[PDB]
Amino acid sequence: IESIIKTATDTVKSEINAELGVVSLNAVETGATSNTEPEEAIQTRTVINQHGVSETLVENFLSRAALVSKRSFEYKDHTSSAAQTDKNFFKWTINTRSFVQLRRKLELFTYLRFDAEITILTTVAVNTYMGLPNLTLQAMFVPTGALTPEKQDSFHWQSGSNASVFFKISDPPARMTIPFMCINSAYSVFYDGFAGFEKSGLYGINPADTIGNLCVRIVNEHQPVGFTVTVRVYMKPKHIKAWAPRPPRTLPYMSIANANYKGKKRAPNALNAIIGNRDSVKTMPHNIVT
Amino acid sequence: IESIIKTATDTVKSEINAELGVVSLNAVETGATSNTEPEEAIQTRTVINQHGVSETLVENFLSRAALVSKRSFEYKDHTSSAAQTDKNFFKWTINTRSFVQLRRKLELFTYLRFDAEITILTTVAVNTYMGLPNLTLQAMFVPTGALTPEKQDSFHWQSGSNASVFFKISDPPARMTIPFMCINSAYSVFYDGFAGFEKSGLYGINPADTIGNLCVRIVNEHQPVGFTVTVRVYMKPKHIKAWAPRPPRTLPYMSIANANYKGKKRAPNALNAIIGNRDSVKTMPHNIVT
Amino acid sequence: INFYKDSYAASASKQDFSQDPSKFTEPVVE
Amino acid sequence: INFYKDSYAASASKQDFSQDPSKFTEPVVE
Amino acid sequence: INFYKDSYAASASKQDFSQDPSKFTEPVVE
Amino acid sequence: INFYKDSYAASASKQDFSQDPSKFTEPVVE
Amino acid sequence: GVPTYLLPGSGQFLTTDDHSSAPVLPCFNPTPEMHIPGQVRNMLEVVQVESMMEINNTESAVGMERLKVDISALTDVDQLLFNIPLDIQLDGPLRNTLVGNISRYYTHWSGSLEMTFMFCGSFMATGKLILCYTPPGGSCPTTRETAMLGTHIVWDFGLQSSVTLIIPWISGSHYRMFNNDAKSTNANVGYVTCFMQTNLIVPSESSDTCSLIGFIAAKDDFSLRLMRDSPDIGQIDHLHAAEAAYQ
Amino acid sequence: GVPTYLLPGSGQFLTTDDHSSAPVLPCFNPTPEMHIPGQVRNMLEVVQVESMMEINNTESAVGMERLKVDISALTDVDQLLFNIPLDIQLDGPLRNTLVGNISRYYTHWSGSLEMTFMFCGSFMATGKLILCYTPPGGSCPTTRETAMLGTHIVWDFGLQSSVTLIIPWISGSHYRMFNNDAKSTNANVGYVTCFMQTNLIVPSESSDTCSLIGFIAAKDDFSLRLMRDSPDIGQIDHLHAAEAAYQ
Ligand SMILES: CC(=O)N[C@@H]1[C@@H](O)[C@H](O[C@@H]2O[C@H](CO[C@]3(C(=O)O)C[C@H](O)[C@@H](NC(C)=O)[C@H]([C@H](O)[C@H](O)CO)O3)[C@H](O)[C@H](O)[C@H]2O)[C@@H](CO)O[C@H]1O
Ligand SMILES: CC(=O)N[C@@H]1[C@@H](O)[C@H](O[C@@H]2O[C@H](CO[C@]3(C(=O)O)C[C@H](O)[C@@H](NC(C)=O)[C@H]([C@H](O)[C@H](O)CO)O3)[C@H](O)[C@H](O)[C@H]2O)[C@@H](CO)O[C@H]1O
Repeated sequence: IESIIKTATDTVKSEINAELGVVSLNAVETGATSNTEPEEAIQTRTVINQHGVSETLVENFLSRAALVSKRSFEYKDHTSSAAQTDKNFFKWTINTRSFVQLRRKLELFTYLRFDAEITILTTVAVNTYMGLPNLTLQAMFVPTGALTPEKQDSFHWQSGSNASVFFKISDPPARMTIPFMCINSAYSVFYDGFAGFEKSGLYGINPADTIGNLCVRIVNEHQPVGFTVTVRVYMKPKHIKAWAPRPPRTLPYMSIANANYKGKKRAPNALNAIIGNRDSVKTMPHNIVT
Repeated sequence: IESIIKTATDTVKSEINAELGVVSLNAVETGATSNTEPEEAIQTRTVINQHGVSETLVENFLSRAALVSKRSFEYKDHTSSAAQTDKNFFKWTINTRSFVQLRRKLELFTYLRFDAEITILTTVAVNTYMGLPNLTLQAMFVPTGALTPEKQDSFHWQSGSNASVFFKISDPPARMTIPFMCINSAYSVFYDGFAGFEKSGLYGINPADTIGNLCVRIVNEHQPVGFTVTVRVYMKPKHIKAWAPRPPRTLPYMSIANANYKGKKRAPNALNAIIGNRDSVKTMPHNIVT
Repeated sequence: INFYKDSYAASASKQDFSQDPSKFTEPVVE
Repeated sequence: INFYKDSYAASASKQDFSQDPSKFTEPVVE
Repeated sequence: INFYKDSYAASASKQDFSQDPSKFTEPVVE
Repeated sequence: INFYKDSYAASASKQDFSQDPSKFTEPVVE
Repeated sequence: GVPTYLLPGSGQFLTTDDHSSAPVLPCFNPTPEMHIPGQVRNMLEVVQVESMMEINNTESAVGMERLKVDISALTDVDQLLFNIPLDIQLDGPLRNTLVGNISRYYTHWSGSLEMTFMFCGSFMATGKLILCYTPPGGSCPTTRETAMLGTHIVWDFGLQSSVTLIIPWISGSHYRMFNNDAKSTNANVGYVTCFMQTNLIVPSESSDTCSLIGFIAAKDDFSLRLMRDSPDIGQIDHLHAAEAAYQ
Repeated sequence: GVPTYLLPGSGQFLTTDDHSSAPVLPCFNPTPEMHIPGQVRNMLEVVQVESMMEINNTESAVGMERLKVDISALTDVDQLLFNIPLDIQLDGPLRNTLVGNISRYYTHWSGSLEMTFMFCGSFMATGKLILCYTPPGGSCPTTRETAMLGTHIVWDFGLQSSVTLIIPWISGSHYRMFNNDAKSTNANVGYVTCFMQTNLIVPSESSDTCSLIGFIAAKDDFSLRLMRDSPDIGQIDHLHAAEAAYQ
């Protein structure tokens, strides 16, 4: 029965039981957890328990601002740079899967509905030193699959209808709230299927669950010297509803595209040994020596 | 009897006493302080005493922001530096015992319950001069014993669940309130025992009373020149409850790990002479010459 | 405090203390 | 003034003028 | 919120949900 | 809005719509 | 205008701050909330679900063999079968549990634990075990007459596939803390041991070795404080295809 | 938005400011307050507890010998035994007292002091002392007939192990201040002297030299203003193991 819980439950005092009838012995096979109370197992005292439960609220457990993107690029003249390089601008398809602390926390659930509070920290380093330029950056939110700019002075940066944020390095970090955007009532943290009508689509990736694109340029023309500009994107989920909890990820993540697994070479978190080994089942690992 | 005291007490006028019965002579041996009033000792006047007592409130006496940590490190390229050096980042186990003004004030009590308001001042000096970079720093709060980062670009700085504060040198100092965190209802300022079940643990140190860790990096990649970056951490206790006052520390502190004592070589504050010497007990040290 | 016109813009809602752990601990029928 | 959601975040509480010095000056029973 | 003396200075007025699509979809008389 | 103690410190007073143009257009007596 | 002054902490980005921020999409209407089964509002709901202990965290126990304890018929009495270390903040048989993994996002914890053991022999397999919780202090008890002086349940698994050993919250402090020190008086919960109370006694056509699956959950007096990054996941590189998000 | 302007003092960190600041741990529930004995809400509670004066702050008085004054039988009358300097803000017999150490966190002080002397001879030891407080102005009185013109108590320590000399607050100003000038009219409290009122008269099997332990407390008219760093502790280095907090 659903109830409001702000503190952990009190313990009632209990006495000696010696009864022939009603049971510390439950039924595992029903899939139910043991409802055996400590009052029924040992002889207890009354404890008025004032321990709050608010820090394990799913809103508090997930509304931590976590690093989701970290991109360095050269801020310089890119007349003669490679066609792979971020030429004063990068684009980033927003995902929660590239950094494993946020990834494992969000993958504790099957479905998540949250607004995405996006914080953008920019740091700059000179590639001799003459000082750091207070550069203006543009972060433009582009939807999944939509047109992203192809150069720094692209006419896609005009943002007639795309939301752009302009921000300076000397400023506080740029901060935007992206709404809950999904075409569904929740994001699918795990998607058991293909999101395409042919059989060649990607498994596990529903583009409904992709927030969108951060297209981040430097608005400034290049300086006579080069700079390395590191953009860090932080996401805080908020107004979070979470559904269907899952086993946590035990093995190391291999990719962001899937739930592929290798494990570590030895215990802990190996394919065939998640917990580190002890010598025997009757060996106590941190036995007090007296 | 407990009472609200906002001003010092008034003096009532008194007259000549010549009484055979009730007593200026008390009982020291009971451990009680003399309750002899000035009305009972001399012949007094009426004084309406309007002197406030608010500056000796324990909240005011202890909610001064005091220097608790002061760490300089080189902000430079650390490809070829020693493995002892802070390589653009330091960690600090939060203690109140490294700086003796705050240490003696907090060690005036046996038990303290306070929230820790943490203020972080960062100063930078060039190691010729080209200007000071407005650097971004990360201060990440890590619990006692938990994993702290091992390099500057560690993936532990992503802060999926650790609280991190990002702050710039041009900004006002970073300021966070750390709550009262102890597993007990107060911190033990002094801990007469071992906090481990074997007999090899540290005496006097209860890790329940350790606030946590400040892991402070520079978020910026290194510049072509080197900088000395001094981080000063300030702690203001607040919402303070204090229990069981103690004799103040008289001898100089030797360590932060214990209450070991040496004294100074001569009086004052020597092992066998806390107060500076006078010639005799009937020698007045600052006698008015007329 | 929220001076934005969208309700999703607001701060986090750390106020929902309703629990129903029995949908995971007792998902049985009898 | 406090716009934070945690009560420990607030400013210092310099308002407690209750004293009981007799628990240190007269800790005797008679 | 608007502390300017001109009413045009205010933020955008995203509150007009009145529609009359029939002036474009049914501009007929019978 | 004015948080200064002097009344001359305030913003401009663009609210006086009283006109008497007849003291310039009809300064005649009959 | 308004006379203001900036405080210390102005312009900082604390990752745990709680503020409204600018809507990137004005007048966006989110998709209507649909009822989805299994909503979690508080992580203590997950932590109260019993999940398999890896008591057989030994070498040669490979994969799924680690989630059961094989008990055999013994020819000596009062014999120790297995023991379980009890610090849920540490690595051990409790770590990859629902109570263990959620607790290692936290530092401080309070509250009782329940251990449920399911006997998975045959119907014809009979026997009695004693499951002892020893509060901390000294070494782990190795004989039965030493361990039954603590909290214990005696379990006939004749008709009864399961019992619960409540590990009651018996601590000096309101919370126990992780500090990477297993032997700390602020950390150590004590011990769970299992002994042959009688003997595993099977007939000739039952399998002579039977298995126990152990579970652990938290009770509803359980609490978790001081949220930290989990030591259970980590990276020293970028993952595969993470660069493809920039392309 | 709101038209604002920054005042002088914007962005400063005053170490005595009083503001709310950002919670590092949202929804942290602190450990429940338990009643602990001996709560101090105001430092004047400590300052009213009598504590030993180090009146014998001389050389050859080693350690604990400094906390008692040995009185002997004398063969001249009206003789001076000891004197006490009275500025609680200075170094002297009052400094390492509970009233002295807390006052030296402050600059300004008002209020009466009490001096309690415990006679620690034998039961058979008899005698009368006169404990004189002299308000400031001139030199410390050296003869008994000069000192008894001030505030005094005459104490027979025959059956009476203790008396109290109230040093009443007699000052021109509301407060007395420390300025590192002992002879200042804003600082100097005057003198406490002790004289043989009769003689320490012991029998042959009592110890012929007897000790006095002197105490000082503050009264409840006592006040302290202007909080400063204490001159009683200091450092010119980092302490031992302080570097280990960075490792
Ligand atoms: C730090 C300390 O006081 N003692 C160290 C020993 O604990 C260590 O022995 C190894 O400890 C391992 C601990 O298990 C975890 C953990 O920290 O909880 C389990 C985590 O899931 C795992 N995390 C990931 C991402 O895989 C974590 C990780 O492997 C380690 O932090 C990597 O160092 O380990 C485990 O039980 C091992 O089986 C055990 O041998 C010894 C090394 O023998 O070093 C001590 O410093
Ligand atoms: C400054 C002034 O006007 N006169 C100086 C004399 O006072 C000084 O004579 C010495 O004074 C010493 C003062 O005692 C303290 C104090 O300042 O109150 C006692 C403190 O507890 C002690 N602090 C610590 C951390 O140990 C402090 C400290 O030792 C001094 O500041 C260090 O200089 O001293 C004390 O009574 C001495 O016994 C007395 O000789 C003379 C030197 O003879 O110098 C004058 O400038």
